[PDB]
Amino acid sequence: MEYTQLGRIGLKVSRLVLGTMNFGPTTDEAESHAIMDAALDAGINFFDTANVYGWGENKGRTEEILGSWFAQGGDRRDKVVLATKVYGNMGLDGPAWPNHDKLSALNIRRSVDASLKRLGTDHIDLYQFHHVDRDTPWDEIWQAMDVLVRQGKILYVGSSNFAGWNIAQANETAARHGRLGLVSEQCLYNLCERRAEMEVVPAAREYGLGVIAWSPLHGGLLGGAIRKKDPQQREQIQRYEDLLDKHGLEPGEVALAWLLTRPGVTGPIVGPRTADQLASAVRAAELTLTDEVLTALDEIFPGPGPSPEAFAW
Amino acid sequence: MEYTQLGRIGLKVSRLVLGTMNFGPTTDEAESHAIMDAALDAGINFFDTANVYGWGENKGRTEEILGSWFAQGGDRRDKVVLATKVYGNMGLDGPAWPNHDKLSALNIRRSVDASLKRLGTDHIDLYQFHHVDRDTPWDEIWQAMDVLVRQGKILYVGSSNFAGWNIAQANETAARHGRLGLVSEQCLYNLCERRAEMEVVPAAREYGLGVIAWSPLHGGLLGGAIRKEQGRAADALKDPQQREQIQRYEDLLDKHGLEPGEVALAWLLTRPGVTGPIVGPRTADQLASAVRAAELTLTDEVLTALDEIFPGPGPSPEAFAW
Amino acid sequence: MEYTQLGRIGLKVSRLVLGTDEAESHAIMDAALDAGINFFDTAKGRTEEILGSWFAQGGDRRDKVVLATKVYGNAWPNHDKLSALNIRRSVDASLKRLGTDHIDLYQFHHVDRDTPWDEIWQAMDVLVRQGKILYVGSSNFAGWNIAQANETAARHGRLGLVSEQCLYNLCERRAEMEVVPAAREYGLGVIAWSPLHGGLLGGAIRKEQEDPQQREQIQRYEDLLDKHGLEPGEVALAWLLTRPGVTGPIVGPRTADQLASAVRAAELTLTDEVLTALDEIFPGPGPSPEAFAW
Amino acid sequence: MEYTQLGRIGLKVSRLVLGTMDEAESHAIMDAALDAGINFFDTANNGRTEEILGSWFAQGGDRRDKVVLATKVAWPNHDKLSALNIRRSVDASLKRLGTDHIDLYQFHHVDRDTPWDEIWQAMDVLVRQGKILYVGSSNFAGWNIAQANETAARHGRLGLVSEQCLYNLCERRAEMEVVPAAREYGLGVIAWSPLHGGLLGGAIRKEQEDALKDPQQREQIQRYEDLLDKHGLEPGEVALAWLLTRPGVTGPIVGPRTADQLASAVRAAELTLTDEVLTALDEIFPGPGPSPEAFAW
Amino acid sequence: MEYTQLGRIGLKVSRLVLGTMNFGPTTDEAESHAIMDAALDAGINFFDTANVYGWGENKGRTEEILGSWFAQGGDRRDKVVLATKVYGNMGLDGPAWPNHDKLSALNIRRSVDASLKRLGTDHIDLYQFHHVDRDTPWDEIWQAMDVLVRQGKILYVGSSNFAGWNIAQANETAARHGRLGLVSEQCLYNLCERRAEMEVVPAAREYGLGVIAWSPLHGGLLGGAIRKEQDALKDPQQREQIQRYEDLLDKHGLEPGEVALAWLLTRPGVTGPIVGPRTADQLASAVRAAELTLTDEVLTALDEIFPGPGPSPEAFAW
Amino acid sequence: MEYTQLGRIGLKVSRLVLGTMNDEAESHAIMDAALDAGINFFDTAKGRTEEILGSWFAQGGDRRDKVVLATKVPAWPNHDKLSALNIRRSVDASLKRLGTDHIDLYQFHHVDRDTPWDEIWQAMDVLVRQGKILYVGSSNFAGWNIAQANETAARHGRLGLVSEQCLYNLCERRAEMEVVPAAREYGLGVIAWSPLHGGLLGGAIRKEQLKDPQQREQIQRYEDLLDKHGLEPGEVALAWLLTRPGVTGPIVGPRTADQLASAVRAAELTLTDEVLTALDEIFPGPGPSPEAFAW
Repeated sequence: MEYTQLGRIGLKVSRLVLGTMNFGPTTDEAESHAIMDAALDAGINFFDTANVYGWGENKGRTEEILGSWFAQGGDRRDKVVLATKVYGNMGLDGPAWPNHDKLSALNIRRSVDASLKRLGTDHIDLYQFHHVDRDTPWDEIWQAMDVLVRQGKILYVGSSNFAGWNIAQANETAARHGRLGLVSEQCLYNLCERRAEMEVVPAAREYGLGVIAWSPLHGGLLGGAIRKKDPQQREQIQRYEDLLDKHGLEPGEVALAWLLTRPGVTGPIVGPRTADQLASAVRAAELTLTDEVLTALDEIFPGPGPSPEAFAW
Repeated sequence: MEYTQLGRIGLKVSRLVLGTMNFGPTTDEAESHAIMDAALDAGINFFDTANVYGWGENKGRTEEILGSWFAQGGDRRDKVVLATKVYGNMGLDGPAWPNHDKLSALNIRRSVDASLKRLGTDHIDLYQFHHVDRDTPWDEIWQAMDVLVRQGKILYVGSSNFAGWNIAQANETAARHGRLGLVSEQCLYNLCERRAEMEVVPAAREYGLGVIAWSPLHGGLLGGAIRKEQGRAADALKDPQQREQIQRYEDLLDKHGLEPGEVALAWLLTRPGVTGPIVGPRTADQLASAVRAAELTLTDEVLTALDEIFPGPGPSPEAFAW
Repeated sequence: MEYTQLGRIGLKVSRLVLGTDEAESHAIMDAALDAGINFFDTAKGRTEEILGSWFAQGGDRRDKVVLATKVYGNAWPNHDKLSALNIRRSVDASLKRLGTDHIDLYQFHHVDRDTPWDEIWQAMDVLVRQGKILYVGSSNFAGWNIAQANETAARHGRLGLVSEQCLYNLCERRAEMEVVPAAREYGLGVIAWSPLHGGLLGGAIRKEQEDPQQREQIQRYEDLLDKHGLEPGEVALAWLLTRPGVTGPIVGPRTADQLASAVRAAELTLTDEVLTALDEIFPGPGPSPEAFAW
Repeated sequence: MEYTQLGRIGLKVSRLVLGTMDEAESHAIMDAALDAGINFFDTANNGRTEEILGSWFAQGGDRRDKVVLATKVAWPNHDKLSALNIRRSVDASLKRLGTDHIDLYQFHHVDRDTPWDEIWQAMDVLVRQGKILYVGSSNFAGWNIAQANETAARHGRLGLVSEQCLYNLCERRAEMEVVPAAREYGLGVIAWSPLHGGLLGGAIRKEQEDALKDPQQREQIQRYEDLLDKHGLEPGEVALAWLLTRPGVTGPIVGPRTADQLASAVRAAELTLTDEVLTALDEIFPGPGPSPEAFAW
Repeated sequence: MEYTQLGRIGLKVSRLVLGTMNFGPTTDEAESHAIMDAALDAGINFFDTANVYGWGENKGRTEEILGSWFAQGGDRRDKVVLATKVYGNMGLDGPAWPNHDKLSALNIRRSVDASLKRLGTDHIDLYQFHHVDRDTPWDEIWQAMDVLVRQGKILYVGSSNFAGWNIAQANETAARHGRLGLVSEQCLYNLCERRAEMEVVPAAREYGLGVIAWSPLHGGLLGGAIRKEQDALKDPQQREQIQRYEDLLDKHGLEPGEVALAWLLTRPGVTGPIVGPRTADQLASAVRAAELTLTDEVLTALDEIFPGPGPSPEAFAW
Repeated sequence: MEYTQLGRIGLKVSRLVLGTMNDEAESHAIMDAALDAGINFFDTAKGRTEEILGSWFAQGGDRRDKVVLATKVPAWPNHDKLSALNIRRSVDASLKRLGTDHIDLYQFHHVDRDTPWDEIWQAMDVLVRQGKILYVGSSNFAGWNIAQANETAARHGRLGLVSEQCLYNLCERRAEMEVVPAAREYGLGVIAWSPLHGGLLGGAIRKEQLKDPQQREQIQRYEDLLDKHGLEPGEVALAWLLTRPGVTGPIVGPRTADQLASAVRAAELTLTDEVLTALDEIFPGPGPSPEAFAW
């Protein structure tokens, strides 16, 4: 397993982030404990979860499945860099009670409390904003986070679904008064959706943020998903699959291996449903995509490159 | 129910703010609870109380009623933006013991823990200064609030009855060292009394404060007092000059099919920078009359007619100079 | 002549501010100097060229006076108000006319809510560093504009406003709400503009030897000052000199009697009795919030 | 003529920006733009355009005093944004403009090799000598605007006041992060190439009466020209009127070289596109909205 | 009973600060409680003490007598501004074990918890430095005090026996990083010893500190010394100062201990003196001296018998 | 000639400071010899006393380049005190009398309790950045004035005061209380004015052929002790100061090559433990506050 610094900070993480999305809704508590044990022994120390994981009326179940994983002992909690999220509605799906979503100091305080409880731990290592909230200013947001830091309840703060200028505003506001700003951005990034390259990824590079990609198979589309509706992308997908057949490669492992070559990308979040899915993703980290394959991938999946070159000059 | 951000911050608050002066004094515990449950049903999520509410030897009784209300479970605490106040003398009425009123770090420490205890909750959402205190400098005041914030005892800090320059000084002072400044001002603002427009409301609008209007009926003087003539407003109607003012107001509203109470709240909702009035329902029926006042549309003829009965100074320096 | 520090700063000034054809202002300025009045204020260019013709007569004139002037406007874009663009041209045309290489107190004519304080202070600091300006003052501001302005300046070490020039007299006391308390908190001198309320306080009912509720105000005023032997224009000036935070009033005498009239007013000491009487004819609003709530 | 504040600052500009492309013709239009009330002058749609301005000022009549004058900044350090290239750039520019100060001194493009403490040193020196009042950007990313004004404000300096970006109906990707960042920081937004190089200027009816060889683009402009053929509007005016409806857009750069092109842009400033027309224009030329919703959620 | 803002801050205190150094050593616990109820009853809320008061093997005792006074209930703790101190050795007298005196953050941490436990209360209102420590820098000091502040264990920080430049340096350091600085200086200042007027009181006044004057009778020297003859100062320079003091006050029919207290109350910048009653009669004597009015004629006399130096540099150049 | 850094800063000055005399020609000759003895620190403790240095600089010979030039700032309002108005007018008048485009050490004459430090530092910062002055000093400050001034300068990044010129001699030592301790804390040089107390230390009684009630007795013990030791009164008054912690050195105003030569002999004279013990006996100090008046 390959390691790297989470951007600029002293945290050392695995280049695969174990996504726990399915633990609860699609994969059961027992086998999820098995999948997390497999990850640990394969060298993966960076686990990503979210309060809202569990879904519907079980929003929260994933944070409990990790909580009961830690409760078995074995230095499991001590070994894991535990990240979870705040922003999402923890009420019944739909228009939330005011202040029970977004990033007010109010929702941050009540969300961290609920998440620490389900997780059976006194601290989160990486507490990420699940989305930008344009109505909450950064002096408020950093007040909330800093309180959780001073009480030892969180260590680092990360972002997800931010614009590049949010990363800059956040970390300049925090640096002004002596606070560690964002250390990571969790952005949507894969071969089919590459527009985080325009501003999101260069911003995070300028300010020293880790970059972790979610939907790294783009909802499974890059996962060999023709094998038994718009024709254009169907064709993009068909040629991606033909190209990999000529080269003897699995579509799943290339989507992941390809993110692992992009500049500034710490690693994708892999969401395995079985252990064979974890295993398969671990081999993607040993895969070395040639310059022949990389070149012909960028032909089928063109990127925009940075702004303002993307759209102007 | 209309929602709005409370000034610049991430807090979303209903544009009606449930005041709680009456709970204890004029409404007993049981009915107070029933009205609060009704506010949540009507979407009001923003509750305003104060330590001194409760009167005389019974000051703090209002907070205890919200506390027993929270104790029934049901996400009552988790659902409401809880706001209360510090400044007031909680001793027997009259000249307070030194440091038992106003905004020293001493009074702030003692007031907050007694409020938290009476409210039976581990945090206040909006901790408001009840009045400007000119003897306490802002590095002391922000020291006191910042301790409360870092301990998780309070979230947001508001002012009530401040001057314009007090809001500015407070929030520049906070900003220098990275503190969230005041998030809201609670000013006396209604039709008959519009001098908050001179400097208070412009300052709060510059510094990104919500504006919460208290005494929105002017002591009931706008709630149809003269037709109910079939404390402040009592001997204020014994002004010949002034009782024609409230006369033209009640005559106008009769022509237009409108209720004097509801138009006082609805008007405040048209003023620029006003988050919403504080309503003081003593029954669920008067709550329900306030909720209708938040959905009324005040047409341009009415507002024209209102502004000429109730003249406003507008902002300084233009209000006394040019 | 009574002198005072201009608010918090080290600048000492007389408590009359000498305000506002050519040669009959030159003689009145020289005797204002003889009276000990060093605070000269241009409160549009002939007056500045006229003060400019004064300094060019040698003899310690630019070295003895505190020189104050204002920005222009009350138009073409950026030719009024307080942008860096107008500040720059306003000051450079003011230095031309005044015939001097620096202005002592450079004032804003009025509040410009569309121009941010980081812009304004940049433009003043360029002038302070080039020796073109020493001190900045405000005119017709709200109390919260003073706070915001001096707080903004102090963040980066600049000296903020040292003075606010507002409308303030017995007929109009509404600067006591917030303007003057802000000025007092931040240590600005308060300069009373129109101390006689356009001469309304200077004995106007009598000069009819030549609104019904507002002339009864002035009637009770003069009738009061008849029975106490006092001169009306002088009391209006002496009444401002007793208000806390007031540095002094702008006066522009052109005779030698009005100069002596104004000097007497700055020496006149009003008995407590008359102060009480004037208070009931011309009530004051108090500072906010107490003025309109509690 | 509609005026407005240039972002957060107290400078008032007309919503038409007078940009560029012999001197007599230039002078007359500049005199006529001033007659129409245009005060915002810029030397870009950076040689000879500057001296045509310097000799226009040389005619007196308060010309210099009436315009907000904006200009902008390969052997090493003869391009890009080192303090070295800025120092030589502005002095050359000052001499060619025949004036002792530029009102709005803009970067031509972001320089990712130059840090902002060096850029703001160089800008601040010029500020304190009085050579320069305001600073603005061209062709930045959203995240360069934030990094810039954040670094300026740490020490009291005025940040960027404007950003000149490629914005028109056909190319709307500045809406993702560029324009969002400038509204947050209070920068005027100056839309460069508001017709997309004439592509929006009735280019198909002028082909009878370069990007046109692509059928997908060709149909897009055909729908555009048909819609205004039914609505009574001139296409070159719509393209500017549309931009004037976008939040944070100060105005477009217009380069009229004749009175007839001038009355055409003034008229553009005064149109009111109906909600029907805006709705149709948005189905023809869709925008991406802001990040991250543009590509995630 | 007159009240005043403590310097520039919001805290209101009595112009008499109740000295407690006699509570325990000389006056007993039961009678120290009675003196303290009478001080409440007389309007005094400013109680001053120190961890050391008690002396010798009994250092800490005074703090305990306030604790058991607070444990009587009756809103005694809630009515009182509690001031204690840190600097003095709390262990066996003499050379202190290293860091068991002075103002390292290590000594600060251990002194506040031991004073909190003796005082029977979770917070001190005014934590004072008992003396300047030139060896501890102010980033160290304000760190330790700020920790106490943010834990809610202390409200205000004050000094005692500083120079003027120590006050300046501390309050400027605290302000850089937003912290409320010194709120009070407790200096030695009476008729015999006026040299605090040179720099201590001007600096204190510049920075908005209350000035609390300790040893206001100069160890009894101003407490009717010779008439009571029925420190040493058998030096004849001081007994003429003091003879002409007592005979002037007997020409005018006045109490020596009362004038010493009434005098300090007229000095500009002085919040008030610390009065140290041993009995409740001595408490009522001090209360009287606080509504005493000394004529502008007597003050001339005292000033030519106890000449002040005034402010530096004027005090020794021009 | 012994040198020393002026307090905390990189300026290296001679331990003797050439003070103000009172003839152009005769002042010029002292100054040229002062240069030859290695004294580089010139101060003007203003009218003719400044234009004489100016005629001196105009002779050339690297006289301005070798010299660290120091100078200072009822009256008409704002024609004394330290208002920004008066500083800009004083420095203009000084720069022109002095026939030079910069002052090295611009010093305040006296504390002014009515001008704030953000006003003063505004004025001094203007001159620094125009190259008109380099270093700021103070004279006749209290200790807390030094502390306040330099804390205010450091907030927004200015060099603070670099030196304090205080009254400090054997007879008057109350600057050891707070002013010299403050200057020592903030890294200022301490420049001693009136090192002989108006001449009282350079042999007042052995030249009788101001001050004489109580003070005569101690001046006799002084002169007697120095007779019995073979030391000169003036030279010792100056040499004593050079042993005092934080003291850069004393202002000397020699009006004759001899006096300059005597001042120089004072700077390399080494007082013994016994003389030092005896002088403190005759002229006690109060030590630092608070110990001086408390404990």
